[PDB]
Amino acid sequence: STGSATTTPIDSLDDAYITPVQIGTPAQTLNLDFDTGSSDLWVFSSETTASEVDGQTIYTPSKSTTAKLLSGATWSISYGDGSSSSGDVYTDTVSVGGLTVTGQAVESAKKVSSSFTEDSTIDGLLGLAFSTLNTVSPTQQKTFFDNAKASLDSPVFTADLGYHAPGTYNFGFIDTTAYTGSITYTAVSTKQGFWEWTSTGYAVGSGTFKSTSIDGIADTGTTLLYLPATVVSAYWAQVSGAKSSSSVGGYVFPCSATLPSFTFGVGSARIVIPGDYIDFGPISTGSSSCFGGIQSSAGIGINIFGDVALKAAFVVFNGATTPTLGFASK
Ligand SMILES: NCc1cccc(N)c1
Repeated sequence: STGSATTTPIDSLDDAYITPVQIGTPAQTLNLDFDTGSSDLWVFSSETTASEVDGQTIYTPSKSTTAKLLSGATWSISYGDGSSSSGDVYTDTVSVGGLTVTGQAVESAKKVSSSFTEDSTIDGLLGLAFSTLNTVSPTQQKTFFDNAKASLDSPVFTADLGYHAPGTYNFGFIDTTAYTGSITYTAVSTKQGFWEWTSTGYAVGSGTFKSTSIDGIADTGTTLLYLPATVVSAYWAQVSGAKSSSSVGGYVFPCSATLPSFTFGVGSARIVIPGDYIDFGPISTGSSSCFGGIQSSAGIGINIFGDVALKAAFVVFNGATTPTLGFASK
């Protein structure tokens, strides 16, 4: 089998992407944030504290003839931005772009933190990291990809995120019309539960490529590109007036600037992020200070190839017995 679904930016900055997902019988369609940096499929629901729902579409398990309470199971998750959610668990039928999994763990939120409430466009998350990170207790649950894998034509999914435009998540096949050139594959460590790999270096604008190993994760659920302070300083030094602001929480730059591109290495290959992808707009409405899309990972403990980087590529998440990542230009 295969599946194919369009993923759409939630706003004009590409702050996140939502993909429609059918849950239950009859189908209830929720718009979920596919997140290769976490491993829980959780949704706003009829069980979510009413004051914490503000415009999201909810899953109502009592209206699904295929929903079954997973007795005793609870979940609780915290993300790198300080947000969190928790609740109980149902199993139900879940379909993405025509690909159906029966018996998928659907984690129903009883509580969500303020950032989730305040974002009416995201009805939940669909985790696509390794199932070892799934938070369900006392019986850990499998991701949608792990459950679908055996049925797929090939044990892969691909992320093709758009810049200020819709893109595609495919399951079970590689669309050879969706990228240019060849796909370069690189090794993955699953030791921390992430799609963790080592970039071979970087360049800023038209500058020379610096060969240096940068271990990080491919994370569709993180907006920006978080890299070591040395690398990030070298980038922003090429932008007149750019500076790191403690009060704002990262590098800012004059909105009148034209940003240089940023290149990262995948083996001997190179992915070029155009400068415009690095512009996240005014720090507050009407400001002439703009927020940068490349930020330091120093306070995080890990480097993160988030959407800023991934949207410049066609990305293969290869879930073969030994997982690997593939990157192509597009
Ligand atoms: N990085 C996971 C994620 C995705 C969407 C929203 C939040 N708060 C967190």
